[PDB]
Amino acid sequence: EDSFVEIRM
Amino acid sequence: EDSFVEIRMAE
Amino acid sequence: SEKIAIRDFQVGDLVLIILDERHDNYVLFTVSPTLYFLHSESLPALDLKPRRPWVLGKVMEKEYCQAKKAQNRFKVPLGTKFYRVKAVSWNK
Amino acid sequence: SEFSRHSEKIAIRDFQVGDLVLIILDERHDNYVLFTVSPTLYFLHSESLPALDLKPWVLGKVMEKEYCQAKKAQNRFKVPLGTKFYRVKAVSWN
Ligand SMILES: [Cl-]
Ligand SMILES: [Cl-]
Ligand SMILES: [Cl-]
Ligand SMILES: [Cl-]
Repeated sequence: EDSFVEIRM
Repeated sequence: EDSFVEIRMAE
Repeated sequence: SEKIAIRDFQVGDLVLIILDERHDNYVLFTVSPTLYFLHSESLPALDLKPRRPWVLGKVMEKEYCQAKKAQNRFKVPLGTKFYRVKAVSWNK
Repeated sequence: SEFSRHSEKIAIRDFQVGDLVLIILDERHDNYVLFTVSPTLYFLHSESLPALDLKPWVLGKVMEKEYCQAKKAQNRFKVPLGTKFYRVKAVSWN
C-alpha cells in the first residue's frame, strides 16, 4: 500500500 | 491397569 | 502424505497459519527469525475475518517486502524485510 | 551470504518414529497430543512430559509409539469405550 514496498528477491 | 490395553494389527 | 513446512517457504507448501498478537497479524508458523505475514486478501476465504487462533493453509504466492515507515500495519521496525504470502484453505 | 539448506517438515498423520511433530495441549482430552488432521488421537506419554518441560505447544521428535484401545468408558484420556488410540514418547526438537 504505502508504508511498505515490494523489493527484489 | 486394565483401563486400556495394547493392541496391534493382526498378522 | 503432505507435511507442514516450517521455513524457507515456497508456493505450494502446506503451512500453519497462527495469530501473532505482537504484530496484530496472522503469520506463518516458522522456526526462522524471518516474518511471513498472511496477506489481508486471504483472510475471508480462510474463515479468519468475522479470532480463530490457527488454520492450515497452502501457499499460493509469496512477496518480498520492506517496511519504509516506522509505523506500519505489520508493527515491524523501519527497514524490516519480510515476506507476505497469500494462502488458501487446505483439507486432507 | 546466500546458502542452501535442508529443512525437516512437520508430520500431521500416521506418525512414525523419527517424525517431527507438533505437541499441543488437548483440553478436551486433558492431555498433550500430537497435532494431526486425522481422526486418530496420538497422546503424549506421561513419561515424556518432564524433559519437554511440561512435567502451550512444542516441536518434538517421535521416539516410540504404542497402539492402544480403551476398555472402560471412564479413562484418563476421556475417550469413549472401545476407542483405539496411540501413546507416543517424544523428545524435544530444538
Ligand atoms: Cl512514522
Ligand atoms: Cl528503509
Ligand atoms: Cl530444520
Ligand atoms: Cl500415559
